[PDB]
Amino acid sequence: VLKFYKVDGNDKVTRLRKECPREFMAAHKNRTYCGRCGLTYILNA
Amino acid sequence: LFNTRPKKFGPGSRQCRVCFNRHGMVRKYGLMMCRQCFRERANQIGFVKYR
Amino acid sequence: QRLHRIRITLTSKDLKSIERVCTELINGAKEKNLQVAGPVRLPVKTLRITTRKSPCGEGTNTWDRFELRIYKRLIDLHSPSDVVKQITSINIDPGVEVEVTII
Amino acid sequence: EVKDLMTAIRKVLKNALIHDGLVRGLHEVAKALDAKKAQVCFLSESCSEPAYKKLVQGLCKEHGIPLLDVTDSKELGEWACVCVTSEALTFLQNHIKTL
Amino acid sequence: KFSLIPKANRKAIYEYLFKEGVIVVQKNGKIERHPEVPVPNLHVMMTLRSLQTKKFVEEKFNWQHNYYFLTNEGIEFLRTYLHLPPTVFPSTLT
Repeated sequence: VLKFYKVDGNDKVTRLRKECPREFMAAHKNRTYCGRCGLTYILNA
Repeated sequence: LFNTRPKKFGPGSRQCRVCFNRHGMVRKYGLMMCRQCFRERANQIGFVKYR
Repeated sequence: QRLHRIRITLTSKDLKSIERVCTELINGAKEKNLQVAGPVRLPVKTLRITTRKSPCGEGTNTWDRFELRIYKRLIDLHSPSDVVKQITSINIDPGVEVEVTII
Repeated sequence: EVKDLMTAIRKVLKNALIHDGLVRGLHEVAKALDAKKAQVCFLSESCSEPAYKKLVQGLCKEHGIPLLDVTDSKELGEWACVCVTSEALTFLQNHIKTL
Repeated sequence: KFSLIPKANRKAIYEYLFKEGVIVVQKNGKIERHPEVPVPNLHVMMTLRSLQTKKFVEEKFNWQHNYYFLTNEGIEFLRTYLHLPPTVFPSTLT
């Protein structure tokens, strides 16, 4: 269910959706938003 | 969000400890006793009626 | 030791409970023969509730007249605090709130 | 038997649930890997998904902490994908770090 | 407050009951967590609604306040879940 990256062989596995963690992001448009973070987080781009 | 108004004052705030009833609430000296509840247990508290 | 002044409060619901204590603790003082004054009987704070007798509205509107009675009474002394602890600690009564106070 | 052939798995996963530090699921094992947490991990001998099998090995390759093997994809967790945040561990500990 | 109580905070109810052997909960749902154990008050009512209907604990009401006692078969259950040493807490001992 965390299979959706750009997977690679020998031996690196590169990731997608770059996190900005409070003390992986949803992506529809502009904003990045973190699921687990209890206070909800917004940064447009 | 749900399941709470401001519940601070009025008859909705407070209830009878013995029977959970707001009506007829004797609050003199801080009893918090519903009257049906209060009269039958009044001798056991201390209150003895005369004249 | 030092010249002190003590005035001990007594309160209960019963008359008969305090009239044990007033007689006993003055005679308990007169073991040691301290400067006793007699028990100063304050006015009686009668508490009162009047509820209706019936649970519902029916019949004639009849009423209870419930009452408590509370009896403040004051044993006076002039003596140090180490002396009085023997007198008070023996002969404690069932259901009588007592509090010792200097001045 | 004379001693005990790999009861270092089954003894520890019982007794670790006093303190509660076993972690289960692909999300939570991956979160236990992406952390200052997971101390030993496991996978199936054969599970499926080359990437899935590879990913478990690959994630470990970054921050250390090895796999082993065990047996049967149904009968991995029933001794308690596994993560674990003397007496029992003496058989495992000398195999993990040293050879 | 609301929702299922965590499984750590399940054991927060049990380990209090494991030591002391009494646990009384006020009937009211919206009331604050019971004095003593830092949890929601609903979660104490839910976990001992759960407990009584599989026996173990002996429930006794009066006064909204629900005065539970813990039986001989009850102290077997908690110990197994708790992992406490056997004969850990006799009520005969003071």
